[PDB]
Amino acid sequence: SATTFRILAHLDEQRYPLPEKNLPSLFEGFKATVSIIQQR
Amino acid sequence: DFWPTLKDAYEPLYPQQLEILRQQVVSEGGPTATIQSRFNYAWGLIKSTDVNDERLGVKILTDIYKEAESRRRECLYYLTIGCYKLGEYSMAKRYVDT
Repeated sequence: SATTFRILAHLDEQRYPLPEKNLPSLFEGFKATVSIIQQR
Repeated sequence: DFWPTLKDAYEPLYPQQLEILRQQVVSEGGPTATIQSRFNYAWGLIKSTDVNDERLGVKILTDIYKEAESRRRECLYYLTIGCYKLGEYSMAKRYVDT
């Protein structure tokens, strides 16, 4: 089902609140890695 | 703040490329692998056309969000795109609000 997805991916926003200007995004690394995969 | 667009999230990778990202994850310890490698796999999964891959990709991103306080902001954005793709608009609304 999707009820199982909803359980496993549930996010208590109060429990895990938001709180750095020198931290490369995770997406930047994705894009570089997919580029190098194209050769291998 | 180099973030993904809707456009990127809707183009899948080849099965063997996704498998490489998967293999890298397993290599480093699965759920205990590095944040970068888990993300790379989660995004590839979100890009997949298979709703269940997309759900797993979103689950892994949630795990990143939980574990890494320094990644929460950007992950909320990634989470919004992935939930959108899945038709999970109530989640996507709530996240992009925060």
